[PDB]
Amino acid sequence: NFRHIVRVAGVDIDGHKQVRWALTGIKGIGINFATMVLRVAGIDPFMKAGYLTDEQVKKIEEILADPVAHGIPAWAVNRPKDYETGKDMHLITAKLVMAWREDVNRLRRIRAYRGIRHELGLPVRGQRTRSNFRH
Amino acid sequence: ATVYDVPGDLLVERVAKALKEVPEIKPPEWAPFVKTGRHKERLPEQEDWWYYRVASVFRKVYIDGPVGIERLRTWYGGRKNRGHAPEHFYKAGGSIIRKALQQLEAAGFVQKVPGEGRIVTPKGQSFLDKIATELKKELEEQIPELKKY
Amino acid sequence: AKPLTERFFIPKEVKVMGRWSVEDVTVEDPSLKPYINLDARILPHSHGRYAKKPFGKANVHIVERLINKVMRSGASHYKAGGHFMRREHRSIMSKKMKAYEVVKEAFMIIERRTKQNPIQVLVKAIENSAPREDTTTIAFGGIRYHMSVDVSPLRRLDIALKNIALGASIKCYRNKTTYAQALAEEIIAAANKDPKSFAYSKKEEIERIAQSSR
Amino acid sequence: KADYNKRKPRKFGKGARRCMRCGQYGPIIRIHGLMLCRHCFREVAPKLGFKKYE
Amino acid sequence: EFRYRGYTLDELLNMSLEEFAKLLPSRQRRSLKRGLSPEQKKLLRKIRLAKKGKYNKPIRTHSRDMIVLPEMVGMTIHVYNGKEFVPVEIKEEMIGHYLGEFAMTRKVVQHGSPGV
Amino acid sequence: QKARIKLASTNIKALNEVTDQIKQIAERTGVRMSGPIPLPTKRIRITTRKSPDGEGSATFDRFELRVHKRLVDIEADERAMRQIMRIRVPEDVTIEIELI
Amino acid sequence: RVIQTAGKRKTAVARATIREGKGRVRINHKPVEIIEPEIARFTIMEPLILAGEEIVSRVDIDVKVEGGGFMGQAEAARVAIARALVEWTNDMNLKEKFMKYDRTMLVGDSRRTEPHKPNRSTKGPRAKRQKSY
RNA sequence: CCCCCGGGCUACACGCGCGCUACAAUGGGCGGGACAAUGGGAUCCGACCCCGAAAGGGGAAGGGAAUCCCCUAAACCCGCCCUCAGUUCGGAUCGCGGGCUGCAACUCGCCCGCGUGAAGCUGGAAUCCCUAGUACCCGCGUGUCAUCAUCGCGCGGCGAAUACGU
Ligand SMILES: [Zn+2]
Repeated sequence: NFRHIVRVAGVDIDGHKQVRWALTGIKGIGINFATMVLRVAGIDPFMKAGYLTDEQVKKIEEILADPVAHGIPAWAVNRPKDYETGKDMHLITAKLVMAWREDVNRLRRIRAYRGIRHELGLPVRGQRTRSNFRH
Repeated sequence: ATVYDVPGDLLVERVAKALKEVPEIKPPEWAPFVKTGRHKERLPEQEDWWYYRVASVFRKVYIDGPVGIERLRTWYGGRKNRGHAPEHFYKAGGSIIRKALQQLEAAGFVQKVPGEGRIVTPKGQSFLDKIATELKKELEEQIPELKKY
Repeated sequence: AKPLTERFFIPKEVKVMGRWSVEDVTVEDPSLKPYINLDARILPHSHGRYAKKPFGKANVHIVERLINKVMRSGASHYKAGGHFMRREHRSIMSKKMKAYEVVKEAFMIIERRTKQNPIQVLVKAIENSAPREDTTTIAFGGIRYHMSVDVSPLRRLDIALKNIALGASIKCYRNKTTYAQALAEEIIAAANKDPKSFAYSKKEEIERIAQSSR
Repeated sequence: KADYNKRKPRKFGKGARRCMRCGQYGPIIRIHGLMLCRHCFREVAPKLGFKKYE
Repeated sequence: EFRYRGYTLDELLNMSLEEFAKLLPSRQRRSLKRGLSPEQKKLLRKIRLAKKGKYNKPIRTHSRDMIVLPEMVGMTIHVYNGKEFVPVEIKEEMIGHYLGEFAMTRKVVQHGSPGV
Repeated sequence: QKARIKLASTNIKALNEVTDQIKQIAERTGVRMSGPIPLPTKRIRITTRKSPDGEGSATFDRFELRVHKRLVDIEADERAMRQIMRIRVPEDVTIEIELI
Repeated sequence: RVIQTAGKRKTAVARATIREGKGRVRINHKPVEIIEPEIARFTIMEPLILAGEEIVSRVDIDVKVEGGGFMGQAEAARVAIARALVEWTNDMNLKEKFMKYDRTMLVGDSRRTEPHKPNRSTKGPRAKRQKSY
């Protein structure tokens, strides 16, 4: 009843560790969101990973597919108010990078300050660069 | 035989274990996914933290009442990690405290004074005193120096 | 998970921490008796008194001196064990409670393993770790030397206590071992005269160098 | 037609506090209704009644 | 195709400001709630008279703290940078951005040789 | 009905002057008076820098203005009011009266 | 009858009240046998352990302390309790034992903080920024 | 000369000074239990109640301050998880969203939430401050202030080691 390597969506997580921390190997899930998801599913977040049933994995995958329908307020998700749909969503390993890339690319396209700074590889928000930020 | 005659941690434990029968005291919808103040980083690890918080608020109203919801915020606040900036003190959130106090009032353990916070009733005073009596009866065997009190 | 009989402890007789006696403790070194204070007390805590008077440190209990030596941060401007040890915010500095607890647990472990008096063991460790001969620069005619000089007992005590505490800190730096276990190991080894003790090693080294350049 | 020489009525900022004696702008002690500069206060303090008393 | 929060431009053009602020990201919303100044009102008058008939001249302004609205899409505005008026052709993806985000005030630095 | 009188000043001699005047005023007649009661002294502190420039080590002047405070209750009788209100107060003392 | 006594430490003030009873000692309404931490509990209880049961089993002491940190409060309470016991017993053997053990039980401590000075005023009077050009 | 409107002093291959955060167990996190002082306060401090997950929003007693407020400080104690690992160490950088001040937050402001998770494994030559409630460690007040403190000036909490010399 122990799986040394469990296969959650896309990612292989450790078994010897607790679930709330094993789920952090995925890109887009922190400890807090993992605790939220496990509490919504009805799983002990202190249980050793690998003691996970196919039913449990499936429920976790469905919640990740769409958490807001299973609870998960719209203020605890990485991408509230999507640019082209609204429809508060939570992106993971594959779509998160594409979202970052398309945001930066539309900035570069409209030729805005932040996009020019991204191109040049320089600080973007407000920093001073005389004494620090040296490679 | 009173609250002042036993430690606070053991008493909060034994009161959280007992506040579960009271049906007017239950966690709200947004409880399982929330932090206790900005000065924290991670959520509570215990799955029954609501009752512990309610018991602590109950005992605090007993001790220091009349007290409203801005000094309990100070008591429950703490020290935040601000990254590369130095550490500072910040207060906690008020919704937890409001809900706890309203539940306690609904159960009939506290009441509000017109202009000075809230106080415990005799019904609640009896609760604390009896739980403390049981705890002291259990303790005064481990430490016989408590019998004379 | 400390039991209550140890969390809420109440002493009856006047002993060190209410647990360990001194009237059976002996001292063989005829040079260290007048400076190893073994007066019966409960709290080995003096609130900074006895420091302004030149020879006031002899009125301080030896256990309090060990606590104050342990309440350190490590090696800051010199190297010990081959490294700097600068903690600077994870340090027990100006925190006597944690030192109290470290020494308490160390004495418990010592009592357990040896089944003797830990204060007796500490006294033996001091006597076996105190150096008798050192070096210094002395000038005559206008040139510089390196001579061999004796040492005073009030300084031997400081050397021994400092070395014990430093050995504990070394053994505890970045390792699963704890500060209390390290202190206990150091004290037992120094009492039993084993080369694996930092303090005994330093004593032997100093005495050798002095006998050499005398 | 004759109004392009007058300032604006500032309510906040360093341009809202001149010194009653000299006319400096930046450093104003501003404690207890003192609109004086740190240079003139140090010279007129005894006339106002302040002493050292250390 | 272009869609801002699931709305096309034809739809955005017939919504009220009280409805478009609900879509903006809270800073332009705060700005519009507090209100517009006379400078921005005059610029709006210019824009509206230009998009139909009367005004056939370049639209120049010193207003860099003005937010891009839907009824400006399709025009070209000249924004002051401190030295001159930079042209900016307003597109759809600009909606919700300040007008000064497209008129830089400095120059890209090309370093030389450190001296003595 | 009683009357309270508060005295504030920078000079202690003027305070003692007025207080002993009213004390005799109240002892000649037989009337109950409490005090004078001393209240905490209030200090206006101002620390500032000496140099008018930035060069040189930094040095600071610390100026202080002290204010001493006394309280008195007089029992508010007609004769007392009459023969109290007629006392020339030294200009370096502020005095305020009011009935409870 | 009743007796009241006082004790002082750095910014801490304690006042104790003693009478006849069974041997109850209370600091701020709570017993002394469960005071935390141990290093303050012992500080407070040293005088009672010195006097003995044959004196403490006939008295009830209540202490009210205010200001100046927990160790300072404990020391002030210790001083006040010692003074109250001595004044209640009117015995010289106890006073001599106290003076031998620690003369600061009855006598007080006369140490306050030194004002800070303007180089690094935040840190202390004798502490300043470095010079490592 | 002096008054408005926009920019800049905030631009960054680099050399240096003074600092903050760290490289973990002499600890990180969660939940409970304690304990200060100095100072300040009129369109100012604002208890108390109700909204909101948080930042914050709406009413509003009292106070011209020994009367009311800022103000139940942190380090510390108890229990549970982690056990020597670029980690439940560390936080840089960046995306989306929600807010407050202000006539105006792009250049160029502060706060909150969910994600992301860069160097850094105790540091060469050399150099600095400290003799008692002093140094190390911990956090609060005030000045600057519409909004903004890794700063200056001060306040307390815990609290040493060595030498009484040349
Ligand atoms: Zn001037």
